[PDB]
Amino acid sequence: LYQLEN
Amino acid sequence: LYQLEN
Amino acid sequence: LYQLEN
Amino acid sequence: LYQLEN
Amino acid sequence: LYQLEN
Amino acid sequence: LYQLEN
Amino acid sequence: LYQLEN
Amino acid sequence: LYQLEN
Repeated sequence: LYQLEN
Repeated sequence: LYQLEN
Repeated sequence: LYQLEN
Repeated sequence: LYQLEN
Repeated sequence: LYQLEN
Repeated sequence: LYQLEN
Repeated sequence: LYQLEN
Repeated sequence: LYQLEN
């Protein structure tokens, strides 16, 4: 799992 | 921006 | 920014 | 687990 | 100006 | 991710 | 100016 | 992470 929020 | 991987 | 890995 | 909040 | 890359 | 606002 | 990288 | 605000 990899998750990025910008 | 929103990015998701699994 | 929010970033998560497992 | 690795987690970064900015 | 607005510029975005991912 | 790279982001520039001017 | 606003600049972000991750 | 690198962030610059001017």
